[PDB]
Amino acid sequence: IENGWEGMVDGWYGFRHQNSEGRGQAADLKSTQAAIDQINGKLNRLIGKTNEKFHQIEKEFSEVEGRVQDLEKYVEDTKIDLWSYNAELLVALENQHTIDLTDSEMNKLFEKTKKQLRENAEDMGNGCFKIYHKCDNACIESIRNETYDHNVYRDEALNNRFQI
Amino acid sequence: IENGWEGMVDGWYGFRHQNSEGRGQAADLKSTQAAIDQINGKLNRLIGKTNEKFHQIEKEFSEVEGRVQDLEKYVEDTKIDLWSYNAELLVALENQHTIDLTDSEMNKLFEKTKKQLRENAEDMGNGCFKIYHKCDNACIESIRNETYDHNVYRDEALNNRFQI
Amino acid sequence: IENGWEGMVDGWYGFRHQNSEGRGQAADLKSTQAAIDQINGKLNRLIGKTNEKFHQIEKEFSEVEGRVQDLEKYVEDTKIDLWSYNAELLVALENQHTIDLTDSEMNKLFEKTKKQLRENAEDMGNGCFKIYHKCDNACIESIRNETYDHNVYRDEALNNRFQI
Amino acid sequence: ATLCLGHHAVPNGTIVKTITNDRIEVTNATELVQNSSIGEICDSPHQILDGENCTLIDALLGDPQCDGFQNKKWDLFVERSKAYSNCYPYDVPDYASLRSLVASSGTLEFKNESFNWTGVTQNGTSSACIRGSSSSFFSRLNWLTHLNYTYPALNVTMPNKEQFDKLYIWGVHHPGTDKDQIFLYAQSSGRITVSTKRSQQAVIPNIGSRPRIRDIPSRISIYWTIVKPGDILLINSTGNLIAPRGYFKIRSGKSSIMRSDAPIGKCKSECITPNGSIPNDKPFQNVNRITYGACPRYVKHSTLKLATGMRNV
Amino acid sequence: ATLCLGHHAVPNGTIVKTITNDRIEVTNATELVQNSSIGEICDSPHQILDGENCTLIDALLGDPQCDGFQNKKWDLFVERSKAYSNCYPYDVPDYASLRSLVASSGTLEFKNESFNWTGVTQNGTSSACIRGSSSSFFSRLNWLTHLNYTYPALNVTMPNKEQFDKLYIWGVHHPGTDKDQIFLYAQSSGRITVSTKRSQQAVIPNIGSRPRIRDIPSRISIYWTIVKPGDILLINSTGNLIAPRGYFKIRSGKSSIMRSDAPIGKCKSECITPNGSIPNDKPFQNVNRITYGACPRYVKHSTLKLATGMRNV
Amino acid sequence: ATLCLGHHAVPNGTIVKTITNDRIEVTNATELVQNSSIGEICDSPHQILDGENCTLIDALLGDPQCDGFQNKKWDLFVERSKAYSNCYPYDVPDYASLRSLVASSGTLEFKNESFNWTGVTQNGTSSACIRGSSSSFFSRLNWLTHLNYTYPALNVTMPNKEQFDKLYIWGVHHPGTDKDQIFLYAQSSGRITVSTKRSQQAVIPNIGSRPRIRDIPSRISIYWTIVKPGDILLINSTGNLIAPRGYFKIRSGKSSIMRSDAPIGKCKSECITPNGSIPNDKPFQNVNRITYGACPRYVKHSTLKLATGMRNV
Ligand SMILES: *[C@@H]1O[C@H](CO)[C@@H](O)[C@H](O)[C@H]1NC(C)=O
Ligand SMILES: *[C@@H]1O[C@H](CO)[C@@H](O)[C@H](O)[C@H]1NC(C)=O
Ligand SMILES: *[C@@H]1O[C@H](CO)[C@@H](O)[C@H](O)[C@H]1NC(C)=O
Ligand SMILES: *[C@@H]1O[C@H](CO)[C@@H](O)[C@H](O)[C@H]1NC(C)=O
Ligand SMILES: *[C@@H]1O[C@H](CO)[C@@H](O)[C@H](O)[C@H]1NC(C)=O
Ligand SMILES: *[C@@H]1O[C@H](CO)[C@@H](O)[C@H](O)[C@H]1NC(C)=O
Ligand SMILES: *[C@@H]1O[C@H](CO)[C@@H](O)[C@H](O)[C@H]1NC(C)=O
Ligand SMILES: *[C@@H]1O[C@H](CO)[C@@H](O)[C@H](O)[C@H]1NC(C)=O
Ligand SMILES: *[C@@H]1O[C@H](CO)[C@@H](O)[C@H](O)[C@H]1NC(C)=O
Ligand SMILES: *[C@@H]1O[C@H](CO)[C@@H](O)[C@H](O)[C@H]1NC(C)=O
Ligand SMILES: *[C@@H]1O[C@H](CO)[C@@H](O)[C@H](O)[C@H]1NC(C)=O
Ligand SMILES: *[C@@H]1O[C@H](CO)[C@@H](O)[C@H](O)[C@H]1NC(C)=O
Ligand SMILES: *[C@@H]1O[C@H](CO)[C@@H](O)[C@H](O)[C@H]1NC(C)=O
Ligand SMILES: *[C@@H]1O[C@H](CO)[C@@H](O)[C@H](O)[C@H]1NC(C)=O
Ligand SMILES: *[C@@H]1O[C@H](CO)[C@@H](O)[C@H](O)[C@H]1NC(C)=O
Ligand SMILES: *[C@@H]1O[C@H](CO)[C@@H](O)[C@H](O)[C@H]1NC(C)=O
Ligand SMILES: *[C@@H]1O[C@H](CO)[C@@H](O)[C@H](O)[C@H]1NC(C)=O
Ligand SMILES: *[C@@H]1O[C@H](CO)[C@@H](O)[C@H](O)[C@H]1NC(C)=O
Ligand SMILES: *[C@@H]1O[C@H](CO)[C@@H](O)[C@H](O)[C@H]1NC(C)=O
Ligand SMILES: *[C@@H]1O[C@H](CO)[C@@H](O)[C@H](O)[C@H]1NC(C)=O
Ligand SMILES: *[C@@H]1O[C@H](CO)[C@@H](O)[C@H](O)[C@H]1NC(C)=O
Ligand SMILES: *[C@@H]1O[C@H](CO)[C@@H](O)[C@H](O)[C@H]1NC(C)=O
Ligand SMILES: *[C@@H]1O[C@H](CO)[C@@H](O)[C@H](O)[C@H]1NC(C)=O
Ligand SMILES: *[C@@H]1O[C@H](CO)[C@@H](O)[C@H](O)[C@H]1NC(C)=O
Ligand SMILES: *[C@@H]1O[C@H](CO)[C@@H](O)[C@H](O)[C@H]1NC(C)=O
Ligand SMILES: *[C@@H]1O[C@H](CO)[C@@H](O)[C@H](O)[C@H]1NC(C)=O
Ligand SMILES: *[C@@H]1O[C@H](CO)[C@@H](O)[C@H](O)[C@H]1NC(C)=O
Ligand SMILES: *[C@@H]1O[C@H](CO)[C@@H](O)[C@H](O)[C@H]1NC(C)=O
Ligand SMILES: *[C@@H]1O[C@H](CO)[C@@H](O)[C@H](O)[C@H]1NC(C)=O
Ligand SMILES: *[C@@H]1O[C@H](CO)[C@@H](O)[C@H](O)[C@H]1NC(C)=O
Repeated sequence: IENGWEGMVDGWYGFRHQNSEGRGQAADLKSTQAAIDQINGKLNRLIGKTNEKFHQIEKEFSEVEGRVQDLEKYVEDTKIDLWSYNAELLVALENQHTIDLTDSEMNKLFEKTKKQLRENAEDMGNGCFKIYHKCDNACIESIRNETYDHNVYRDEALNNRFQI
Repeated sequence: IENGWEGMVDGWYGFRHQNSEGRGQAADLKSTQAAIDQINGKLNRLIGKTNEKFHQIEKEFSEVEGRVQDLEKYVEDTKIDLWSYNAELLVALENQHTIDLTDSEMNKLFEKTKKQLRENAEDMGNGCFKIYHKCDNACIESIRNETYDHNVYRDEALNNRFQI
Repeated sequence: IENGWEGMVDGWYGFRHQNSEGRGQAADLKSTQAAIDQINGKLNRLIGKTNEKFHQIEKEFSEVEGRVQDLEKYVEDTKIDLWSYNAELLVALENQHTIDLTDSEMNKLFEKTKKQLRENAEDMGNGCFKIYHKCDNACIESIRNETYDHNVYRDEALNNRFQI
Repeated sequence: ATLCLGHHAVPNGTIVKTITNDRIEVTNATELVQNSSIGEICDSPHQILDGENCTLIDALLGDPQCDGFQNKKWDLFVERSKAYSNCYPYDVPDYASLRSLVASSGTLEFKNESFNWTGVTQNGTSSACIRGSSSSFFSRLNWLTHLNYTYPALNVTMPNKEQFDKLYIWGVHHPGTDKDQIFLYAQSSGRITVSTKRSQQAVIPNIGSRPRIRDIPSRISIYWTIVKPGDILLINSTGNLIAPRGYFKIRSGKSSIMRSDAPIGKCKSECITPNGSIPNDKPFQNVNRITYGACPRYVKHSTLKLATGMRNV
Repeated sequence: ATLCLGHHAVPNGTIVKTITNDRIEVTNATELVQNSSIGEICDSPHQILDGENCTLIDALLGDPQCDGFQNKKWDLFVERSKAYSNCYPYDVPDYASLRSLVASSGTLEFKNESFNWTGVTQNGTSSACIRGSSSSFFSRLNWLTHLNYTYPALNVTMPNKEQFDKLYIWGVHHPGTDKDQIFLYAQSSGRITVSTKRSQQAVIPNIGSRPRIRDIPSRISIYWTIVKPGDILLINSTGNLIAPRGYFKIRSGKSSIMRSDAPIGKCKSECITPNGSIPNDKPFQNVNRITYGACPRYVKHSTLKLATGMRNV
Repeated sequence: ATLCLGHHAVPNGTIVKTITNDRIEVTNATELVQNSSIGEICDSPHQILDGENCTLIDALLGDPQCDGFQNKKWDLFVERSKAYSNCYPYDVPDYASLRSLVASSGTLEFKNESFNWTGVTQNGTSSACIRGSSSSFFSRLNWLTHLNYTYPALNVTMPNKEQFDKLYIWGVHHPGTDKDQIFLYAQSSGRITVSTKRSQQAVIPNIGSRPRIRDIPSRISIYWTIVKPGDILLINSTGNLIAPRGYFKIRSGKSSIMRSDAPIGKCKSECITPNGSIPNDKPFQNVNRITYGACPRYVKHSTLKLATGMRNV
């Protein structure tokens, strides 16, 4: 896949096609929803989940007290510094995971398509499938709706792929 | 792969086959052992590994003492809360890794099989290989034991795949 | 891929070939540089990044003081033990990521090659591509420099692959 | 025919960090750090006392201008930075501990006791504390002075037969000069001892002037003790005693003190920070480190963006 | 021919958390949180004292019913919640610090010293401490009283010429009334000063009654000091002194005190928790936060399941 | 034709840990734990005082051999383990707090004040402190004694009209015997009270000998107080007073004290550890836990290797 689609607004993942009827696009709502559910799940585990504290040590001081204060300040700074570490690590792991997650779902969509189009298509390096049966709309929707039957077209697609 | 095999008990990963001799199954013990070793390794790094402490601050208090106690309690609560965080994160990372690990080993098994059956088989979306040579038992064991020779069958399998 | 190349010194990832002109090898500098940039990035986020502290609690004690010291020691030990945990976890995650990273880049190189050699090559289990057009040097450099045109050779490669 | 697969892209994405890179463009990212407070403290669900000019200790002792705090309860007590006392000056050793104790109890519920201050004069007052335009004193303290030029030693045994702890607040007077001590107590020197079965406190009054505050060279020190059920509070004093009038209840609890100049508005919010209430959906905040309730954790990062989208373009 | 690849599945798996989902079915998962203690404390590998009714301080001082603890050693001392003293009542300022010090030393090894308590009467006793049906006193303390109505000031210089620190435990008597102080010490008031080259302690006895405990209105305070090799312990006292009889050794160490009502059984286990011993294979526990030895970390999670299997069905 | 893809390999790689295995061979790995210090402390960018034999307190008081530290500044003060005082012996209650305060201020900048020590004799000396071969005393203290067998009570009101806090260091003398106290102060007993509007300190001198140190049975205690702008320092004393000569400034700051026997060389390094300076590129160190400046975190791991390469062979 070379680039994204600025005009695709009905989902995150989808298909665009070119046939003899015309050009157009639609989202794959199962791929999109799966990506959405995992992301929302991760957000739900974090956002809205806080802990309740009521009484704590003093954090702000106005006078010199000596070693008791040095420790009370030390303890609080240690806690903050360490939670800041956890926060940065957590976000970086979550973001690394999120981008790998969405790319994984895209690869799954691609494989679903080549596995459904068994031997009726070639993988191009631009993220597109060359389809060797001259299909118009109905195959495209069938592929989108996981009902494409490779046994219908192989007899006509193979001779336009390997036999020329 | 659509579902698992409730009857496979001699390993975690394996093969099931259908030929003219009959139907049956066996585990792939190299795939299974590799999965087991990584899992046991992860467990060994954690389970049985504890640190020894002897003298610590008081954690339980029965009387009002003032700010010294507020800090001693604060310090302990901070430690627990933070270790609870580490414990949950650790388990979630280990479990995310374990399920991705086992699926990775399964994908490796699948690729090993399609790479060994070079052009003598088709990937079906159900996790099965359609084999185009009418093999009975010996090929199946040969594939299981990494000795299948694709150069033996291509001459007979290709004409039953692409030439019909 | 069975093993590595002890003699490849102009990059980390690369190609080795055998044709009628001779045998030889060269690095893929885009694959190598991408791997290098991600690794150096990770190192830059860690190495050279320290925090400045000036005044802290006492960590070394020479006399018996009572509960105030027990807490001051407890706090420091908690901090160290916990940062030691973070340090080990961080390195293990970074190393797990680094080895998966470099293997990922290698798989990308392999796919780039099979996607560029569309149907003109077979994946061997040893990490090598069998090329069915009798190419000498120029195809090899073309593949290395992402300009190989599969439409030039398919007419001659397919008949030496499937038609024998 | 051609079938292309791909992802949506947006004209303008945002930048997030990952583990391999610091700057990757993403469609949409949810900021996880609540920077921005409302600017006011919300008045619910928590019960909050405003503390107009009333330090929790002035409210405890019964300062002339804190008489509206008698028997109040709170989940959170708020002190204003402008608060000042307006009564006889005082010195609380270990101020911080008394303040914490009262704060966590969460109440100034007080009950009077039938103390037997006999042979002494009760209700001593000072021009320092004006209430109703007359000289008065802290409402929860009883400043004892001689009666007919006699200050007999006191000995009060006040048992705890209830099921709760009783907190007694009492103090010690430090007259400026020998002249004042003899005038007030008919003693050349005093001494105070207060005990329970578990512990004992004793204080020697320190006669001498300190720099004048509110034109007063003299001061009162505040001490406290806790009496457990089954114990007996024993007060023995030859002079300079600022007697308790009763006891405060102690509750275990969820209450505390925050210092804040923020106003209290009409709003519902669980997390309270000196800079007002903060919505608590985001897991982290960088507004302050002093918080009360179900708050986000404090971090030093100004921003953390969690991708919700995918790599752009 | 058809060759299918796949994974095993189980009729009933278990549920584990991951980072993308909270509930994923897995074949088998190893619980990582040891909930459940044995219910008894194991008696090995650690050396454990039971502390039948003996607070580590009562054992230290030599309470009539703790005479079986003389010169004992422990890795862990256990206090029972039912323990009570049965001797003259006492008050240890900073009780917690003395308790910690003795606890970590791990021993009550004690040696007598040739103290020169001269011109005074040694071995004073009280009906408070009955041993062998006779009035006695704490076995490691020497209550000095006047001799022939005279209590001369004492001055004991006891040098440390050994290679180890010496811990001296001593106290101060607080008679109920003036009558009792004069009866016992032939002084109207006493004073005690104890010093080393590094530091000095001084105590003024406080005469007066406290609520009676075990019918006794009077109390003894306990103080301690550490003498380093090369130093000299100097004891100067005009009265109310509960003298040391010798010193305790201090060891650096790995010992401590746990509060527990659990019985001690016949078992081998490294991790000890107030609720008995806990197997220490799992990395976390949620039994208690108070632990001794090579224990799992305490977490607030009731469960953590680490998949050992794979996604089911 | 054949085209093979692959990775480089090296004759000898290194071993790193991952999450699934402990020992995986890798081409190259960057050690992340700085073990090895330089062995000397670098003299820049930080300003470092060597403290040849000068404990920060001896430098503060003005010990005969620490006269080269007057008005010095530092980011880091280093104490040598060989330091010893060579002046009248002293005892600082809460030594650790005074030491921390002075250390963080980062300066011994001192200014003299026009104190009105009148009716007493100023500049008292002792053979304990020899400077220039003559008896002297600490340079920042003024030991007051009687004048013409009279020691009138002192009363010094020294206001703070400046914009900074003033730190006053003063002490209390504890003569060995009654003979010495009467000789020096013409009083049978003394007493010292020092106050501000915010707080009060009071000390009762303790007469009696301690083991002799440097042949001296007597000692001086050190106390300190902080005067805020707008306040007044009030000193009232009948005897045994070691008077201040002026005040030290307090700065908020980034300064501290490290104990180290390392020499200070000619080098530039940001991270300082007792075992000298440590290069600060690696994120962790295992040299020590006591650090100053932009240092690596201390971990207990001896090694951590972060792969920079890939799996070998
Ligand atoms: C898939 O799409 C085609 C064309 O719209 C339609 O005929 C077919 O019924 C669809 N299949 C299902 C079940 O979605
Ligand atoms: C593989 O299995 C076949 C059939 O059992 C057997 O003939 C062959 O020897 C096996 N190969 C090896 C070496 O495992
Ligand atoms: C690729 O390599 C071939 C052979 O060296 C060369 O002819 C061709 O121009 C190269 N293409 C590019 C643009 O790198
Ligand atoms: C960004 O994602 C959040 C979910 O966290 C969603 O509520 C918000 O509307 C999204 N914004 C855009 C640009 O769609
Ligand atoms: C605070 O977070 C909000 C999003 O909730 C963001 O719009 C704002 O720019 C942030 N402010 C700063 C400067 O951190
Ligand atoms: C607080 O003090 C100020 C200054 O006297 C006064 O104007 C204000 O009314 C006080 N607030 C209350 C109501 O106590
Ligand atoms: C206690 O109170 C009663 C009530 O007047 C009084 O008779 C008695 O004198 C008091 N007891 C004391 C403390 O003397
Ligand atoms: C002191 O005033 C209180 C009012 O709180 C009153 O109840 C008490 O009896 C008074 N005592 C005397 C001696 O008038
Ligand atoms: C006050 O003291 C005087 C002198 O001792 C005494 O006569 C009188 O009875 C006392 N009490 C009264 C009633 O004033
Ligand atoms: C110092 O304080 C005492 C307090 O009793 C006072 O008597 C004395 O006059 C004060 N010193 C002077 C001379 O001001
Ligand atoms: C000391 O001087 C101040 C200055 O006004 C004065 O108030 C005080 O009475 C004098 N004596 C004492 C008691 O310190
Ligand atoms: C919150 O209050 C603190 C202290 O008053 C201040 O430093 C900080 O800037 C405030 N933050 C916000 C977000 O207003
Ligand atoms: C679950 O896995 C553990 C290894 O941690 C194993 O010992 C146990 O027997 C397994 N249980 C099952 C159901 O096989
Ligand atoms: C405690 O852990 C065990 C497994 O070791 C488990 O069987 C038991 O149900 C757990 N108990 C609870 C309620 O946490
Ligand atoms: C502990 O005290 C109880 C109550 O007197 C007694 O029955 C028991 O024997 C005591 N245990 C020992 C042996 O000290
Ligand atoms: C010390 O002990 C000896 C032994 O009887 C005795 O002669 C001497 O009087 C004692 N010394 C003192 C402290 O007077
Ligand atoms: C006191 O009793 C002890 C027994 O521990 C004895 O050794 C000592 O000499 C006795 N002293 C006197 C004065 O009898
Ligand atoms: C006890 O005191 C008396 C009176 O001072 C004295 O005579 C006698 O010698 C003293 N000692 C004896 C032996 O009782
Ligand atoms: C208070 O305690 C002192 C202790 O010396 C005692 O003399 C006095 O009698 C006690 N007060 C009363 C009257 O009980
Ligand atoms: C005070 O009253 C109690 C009550 O019995 C009595 O024991 C004590 O002697 C009296 N005096 C003192 C000393 O507090
Ligand atoms: C352990 O002891 C504590 C305190 O006694 C108790 O709250 C907790 O329930 C006990 N836990 C177990 C597992 O018995
Ligand atoms: C190892 O990698 C580092 C980068 O961290 C590099 O500077 C060093 O030269 C490498 N060593 C080798 C063997 O190339
Ligand atoms: C310390 O780290 C260096 C690499 O910077 C390494 O060469 C040396 O062997 C390490 N020393 C030890 C024993 O940790
Ligand atoms: C430190 O003390 C030693 C021993 O007297 C002396 O030799 C050395 O010169 C002193 N260092 C300085 C210069 O103070
Ligand atoms: C203060 O100093 C002046 C200067 O000599 C002197 O006249 C006066 O006596 C002193 N004041 C006091 C403290 O008496
Ligand atoms: C004490 O010596 C100092 C030198 O620091 C001098 O300025 C001061 O006036 C002297 N005082 C007397 C009484 O000589
Ligand atoms: C010292 O004291 C004597 C005796 O009071 C007195 O006459 C003399 O004036 C005082 N001062 C001098 C000048 O020595
Ligand atoms: C104990 O110290 C005091 C200090 O005033 C001293 O008088 C007494 O002589 C000392 N005791 C003896 C007899 O050494
Ligand atoms: C006690 O004995 C020592 C031993 O030399 C002596 O220095 C001291 O004066 C005596 N008295 C005191 C004051 O403790
Ligand atoms: C650093 O100093 C400490 C204490 O002096 C010592 O234990 C440690 O071995 C030293 N480390 C190094 C790396 O020299």
